[PDB]
Amino acid sequence: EVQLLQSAGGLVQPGGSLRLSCAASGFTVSANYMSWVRQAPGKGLEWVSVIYPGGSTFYADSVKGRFTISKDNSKNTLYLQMNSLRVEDTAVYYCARDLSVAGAFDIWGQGTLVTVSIVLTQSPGTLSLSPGEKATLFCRASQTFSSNYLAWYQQKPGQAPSLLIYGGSTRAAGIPDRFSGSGSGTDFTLTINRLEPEDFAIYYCQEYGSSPRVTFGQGTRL
Amino acid sequence: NLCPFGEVFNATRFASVYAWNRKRISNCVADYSVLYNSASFSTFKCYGVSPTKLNDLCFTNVYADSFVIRGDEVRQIAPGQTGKIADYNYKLPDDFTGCVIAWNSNNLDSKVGGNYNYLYRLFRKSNLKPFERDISTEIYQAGSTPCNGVEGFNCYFPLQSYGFQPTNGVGYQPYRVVVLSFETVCGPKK
Ligand SMILES: *[C@@H]1O[C@H](CO)[C@@H](O)[C@H](O)[C@H]1NC(C)=O
Repeated sequence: EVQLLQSAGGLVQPGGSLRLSCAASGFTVSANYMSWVRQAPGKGLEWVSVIYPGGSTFYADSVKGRFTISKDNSKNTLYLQMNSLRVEDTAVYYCARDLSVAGAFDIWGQGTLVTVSIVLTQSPGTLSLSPGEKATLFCRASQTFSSNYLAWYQQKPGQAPSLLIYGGSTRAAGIPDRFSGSGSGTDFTLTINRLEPEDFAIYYCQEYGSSPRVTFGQGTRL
Repeated sequence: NLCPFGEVFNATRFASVYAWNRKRISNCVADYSVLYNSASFSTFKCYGVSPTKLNDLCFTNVYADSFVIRGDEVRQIAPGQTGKIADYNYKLPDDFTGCVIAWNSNNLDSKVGGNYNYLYRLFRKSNLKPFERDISTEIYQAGSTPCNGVEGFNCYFPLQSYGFQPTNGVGYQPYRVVVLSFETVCGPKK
């Protein structure tokens, strides 16, 4: 069973430096992709880095030069070197394996907390319902695409997100038949036939159309 | 014998990016004023050799390469840049005594239902040397569980197919790209 582990927790003053690690079992780091997604407190997920096989690398223009990413085939881990910090960097860091079109971020880590000292939108908001009724979600895109670059994610409180739908209604193995998706044009919709007691969670939309950049929506709760 | 560049640029269909083809322009005279004055051209950034004296200069031989790529990725063909289309599918050296030509092509290459004929490689263990082509389609593996040739977990098909459809066309519109490289050809011959 593939699983990731991270050890990065700590407290640092502004201008400090602390490093991150991610152990990988069942898949080689050198061959597969890598990605660090950052989630600010009370904010949506934001992209930080991607590593293709080979020395190619790209960063987010919001944080450029202050972050360095490297891989290590000896220990089967990748490091996120961090020499400079600021006051707004306080967030939780997630490292995950990427697969571009053929699946997107199939397995995630566990999340580590660090403290200092195109656009997508989702309409429904709360959408509170009892288990009996049916729920449908709406998130639209300002620029149209072929809908093969979309993904749906769910995030139960106190844990890490997991994949639900990738590549335009193509579900994942082990996902129940309850979840389904259908989207065309500018408006993209996910529907849930029945609401189980455990299904109460927070859902996010994703777009990986841009090759080096992925944009995450604000997300909807249930 | 006018050089057949005007017959190879002005053609019906081209090959995919991963299976790009080359042509050897033989001994012939070539006037590139038709290349410069053509309005249909969109991007004509010419590196290395000076633009105006291109017809004046003479070289041993000229090679013409071409393919079809997405509109947003036309920039990465330029030398000294990296990405999913330049690192793996078609790599170009740091400095080459030639330059590339790109012009939009949507009606002749996209259909409302989408086109599946064009493919681009996504997975590879290492980058390519300049001017290196690789056609072989072997089941790419994560490396932990050996793949005997059965698709599934940790075993994926390296090739993936672009989807071209009438859309916003900012980056998803198909763009045709032709690459000219200079190594017995002279234009004017006054
Ligand atoms: C290419 O074909 C078009 C077809 O309309 C023609 O008008 C043009 O002269 C040809 N040559 C060039 C360089 O465009």
